[PDB]
Amino acid sequence: GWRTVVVNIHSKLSYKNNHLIFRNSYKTEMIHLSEIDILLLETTDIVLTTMLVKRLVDENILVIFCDDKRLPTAFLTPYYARHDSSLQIARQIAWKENVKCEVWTAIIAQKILNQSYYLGECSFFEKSQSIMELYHGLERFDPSNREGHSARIYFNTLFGNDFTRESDNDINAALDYGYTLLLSMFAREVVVCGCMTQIGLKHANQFNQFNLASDIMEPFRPIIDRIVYQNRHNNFVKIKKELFSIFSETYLYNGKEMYLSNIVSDYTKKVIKALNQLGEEIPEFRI
Amino acid sequence: GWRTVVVNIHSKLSYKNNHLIFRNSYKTEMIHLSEIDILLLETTDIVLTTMLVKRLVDENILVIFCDDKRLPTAFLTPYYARHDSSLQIARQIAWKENVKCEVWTAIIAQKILNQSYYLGECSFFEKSQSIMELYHGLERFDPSNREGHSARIYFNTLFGNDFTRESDNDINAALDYGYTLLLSMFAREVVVCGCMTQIGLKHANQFNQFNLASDIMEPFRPIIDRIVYQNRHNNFVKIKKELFSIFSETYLYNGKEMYLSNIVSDYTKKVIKALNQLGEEIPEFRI
Amino acid sequence: EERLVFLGDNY
Amino acid sequence: MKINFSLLDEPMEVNLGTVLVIEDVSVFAQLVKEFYQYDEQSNLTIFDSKIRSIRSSELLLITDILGYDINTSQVLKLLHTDIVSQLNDKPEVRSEIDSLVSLITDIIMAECIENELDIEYDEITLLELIKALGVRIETKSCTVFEKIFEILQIFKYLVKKRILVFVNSLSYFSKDEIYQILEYTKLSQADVLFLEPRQIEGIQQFILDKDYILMPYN
Amino acid sequence: MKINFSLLDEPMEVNLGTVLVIEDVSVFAQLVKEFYQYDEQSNLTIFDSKIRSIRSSELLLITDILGYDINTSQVLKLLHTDIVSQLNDKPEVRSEIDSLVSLITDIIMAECIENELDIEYDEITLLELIKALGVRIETKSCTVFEKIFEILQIFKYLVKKRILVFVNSLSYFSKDEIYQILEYTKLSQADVLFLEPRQIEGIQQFILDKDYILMPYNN
Ligand SMILES: [Ca+2]
Ligand SMILES: [Ca+2]
Repeated sequence: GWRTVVVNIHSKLSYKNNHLIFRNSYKTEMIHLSEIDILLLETTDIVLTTMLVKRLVDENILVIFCDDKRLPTAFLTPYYARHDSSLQIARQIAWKENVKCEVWTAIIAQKILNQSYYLGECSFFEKSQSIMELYHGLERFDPSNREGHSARIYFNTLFGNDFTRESDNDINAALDYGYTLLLSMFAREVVVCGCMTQIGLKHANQFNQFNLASDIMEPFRPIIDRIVYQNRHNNFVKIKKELFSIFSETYLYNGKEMYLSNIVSDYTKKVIKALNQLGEEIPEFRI
Repeated sequence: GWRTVVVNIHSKLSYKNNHLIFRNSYKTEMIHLSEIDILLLETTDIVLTTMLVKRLVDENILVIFCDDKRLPTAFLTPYYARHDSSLQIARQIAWKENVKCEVWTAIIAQKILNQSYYLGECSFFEKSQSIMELYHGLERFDPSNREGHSARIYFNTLFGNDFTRESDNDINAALDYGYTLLLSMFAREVVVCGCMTQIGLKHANQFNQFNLASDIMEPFRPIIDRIVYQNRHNNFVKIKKELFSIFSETYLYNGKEMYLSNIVSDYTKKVIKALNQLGEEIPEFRI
Repeated sequence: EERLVFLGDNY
Repeated sequence: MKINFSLLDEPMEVNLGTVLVIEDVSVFAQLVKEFYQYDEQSNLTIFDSKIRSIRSSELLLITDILGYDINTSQVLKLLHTDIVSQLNDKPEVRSEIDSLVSLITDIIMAECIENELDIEYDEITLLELIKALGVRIETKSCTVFEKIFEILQIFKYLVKKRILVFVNSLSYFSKDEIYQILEYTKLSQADVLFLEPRQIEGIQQFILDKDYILMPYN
Repeated sequence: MKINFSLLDEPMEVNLGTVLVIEDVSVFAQLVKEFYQYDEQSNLTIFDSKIRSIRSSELLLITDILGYDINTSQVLKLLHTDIVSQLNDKPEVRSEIDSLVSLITDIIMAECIENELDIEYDEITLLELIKALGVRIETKSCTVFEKIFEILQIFKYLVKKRILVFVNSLSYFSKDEIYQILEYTKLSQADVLFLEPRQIEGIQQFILDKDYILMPYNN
């Protein structure tokens, strides 16, 4: 699917003739399933049928369920996306710590390099030079924590020294919202690959289902940081709409200009292929 | 919670005053939220509300969705306050090879013993004595392949020497149908346990995605071959009608006479708990 | 040909 | 017969007696507005077993039970035509009626000839005799329970009306009277659909929640 | 405007809007049947301050809101007279309309003079212009709330109706719409009596318990 459908209004959803049926007292509209990529329910008054959920699982469409506050609550995870998952589990169990730490280190280097590119586009020479120094100083096992220092200096330089990631302000709320959406898309891509999402490539002690999808989604955070930095003065609703405009906007991949969903799918495919082939090629994404 | 709510009939679900409202054509039932533990939807005609999905996200209860084939397709994944089953899958990833070989050998011994006992009920002493000899001769790692040797004896005894599993006939299709229903029930039980069905007990073949449930349902397989042996002259439709009555029929568990669903549930629970606790007790089922 | 389809308030 | 609105996920079938409860006042008032405007508005649809849309002329919508007149020009026309057909099915009885009408016409014609003023007449017909007798359905109704029964009788007599709909008409009848109305509807085989703002206890009905989800009850 | 029945101990007064809730289905159906049959039955007695009993022709009974016909000859005639009075209250608009009508009458008069036959006419008035325009109320696209509001607006136009009564009409309207109906009824001064089986929350009403005890209720 190419289309992200967001339903914030109360209505009933059915599945008829390979077609999503939106039925509401004011009007009814039918949208084909093949064109639909992501389905987002932003309200608790929406009704759906289990048959349409089964058709969405067969169509491999990500379904997101939000709360009354409109923040995402729980997303649907299919058990078997493809038959290659059961064969990929043995490869994930056969993975090596050198390949995991190497791919994760290269991914963190791509994220820090993207932050230095964002500060370079923002015309900060000292900040991007320091973040570039931390990128050149990144090492295996991360003994210096140059990634966390790059994040602290990045947010502290962008939003001011008094700003922090632990604050309850709408800036951190929008950051966690964009990280939740990108984490949902990357997690759905990991479900398409079939590998276990709970197994991370960095720390084996930390146990989280979103760890792998976060490690894959680390390089794309600065794209959310840019719109969050531009819309920071706007209200949280307009910032959420601008965050929704990221799906409509296109970004330039090394090969050509593509949509965000295609870049995430191809990037995750190259990451899984690189993990199974033990680092044949590392995909690099630049702003 | 404790009770596991499963909906096998068409119905609608709502949430009112911390109370789950289940509404069916026959009667309406209201269940407290704290009493429910796991929620499973058997059919595609069930209707649910996103508000009850959000209350389930706050209640941590696991939501299981199934297709028309009754095989579990997708499950609800919350972004925070995850269920304990996701923490229980790590133990399934930690399952030792000795425990898997012990449980697999016990399962094969139970299936072969049930086949020889069924042949004794059919009053064939030589074939049942041979299958019993192969049961007493079964060993770890399966160098003798006494299971594949007892197969041809069991089928050749039941349907005759001319019959075989490779040939295309209504008997083979009926056997695959009964194995599909039992695979759906055992797969639903394994999905209720939370363990990944892609990881199998047999270490040789990872091809099938149901390998865990397919290995757990082996001891109950001959009960299908009995009705298939009695109805073998009937058409495949009548064989499907006869095999559809196994859900209504009651079978004798070691402890007490019970329905097939409760027996498969207790057997699956004992299998999972035995695998996590490294072989405390092995559930044994005899016809 | 719209990438983001919104059924609800148009914000 | 089935009724379909954009609020429901799938069209619900209405067979024999049916009780439909709408827990939303806006959806109930808008639904009644869609019932009176059904000819104008295409939102509310009705599909029979043949899956064919029916015109508003075939839908019988009755809100006030006591305010609905049983005697109408079309009802009296179809009744008089039915009695004329029944009298036409028997040649001997109609022949005797023609003989008696001929005798009365001869007597009145003789009395007209006895008068000094010229008189011109045409003839007397069986339809003019039925209309002169004032044949009509019984207008005596003691309570709304009997009036609704007469509405069900006239509805079952009318072939053109495929459905009868009552709006908030169940509030007048007691639970036992509702049971008698449902049993009489099942015995008469006619299709009756009721619309109530609130649910009724003790009877089977389709409850439409404010969430728009439809669920059966009893 | 007091109404009295055998169930009540004393006659209850109906001023502006009044919500009467009968919790007993038997007494409610019997009271409604006594409302339709009122001329025949002596049980239900409605009288004014003069104690004189009002005729059934003076009583206005309404059950179906959308089925009632709001357009009548007397209602449309009195409405056209009201519009003529509204146009007569403004001297400038009446002067302009008189000018335009004078021009049209001049044109038609010239066309009549051009004919060979001798033709005579009188005048083109404002009431004839409104009757030619076909001014009438539109109930076709109106919601039930706007229909009841238009009925409360045309109740002042009806001369013969002493009191308006609604049978179970409060179930369609939301609480806010009921507040608008009552607040408008207080301004219109008309006497409206609503009969509902169930009590409405948030509005003052007279409740009749299954014990046949009548009590005032604020909510
Ligand atoms: Ca004139
Ligand atoms: Ca005109």
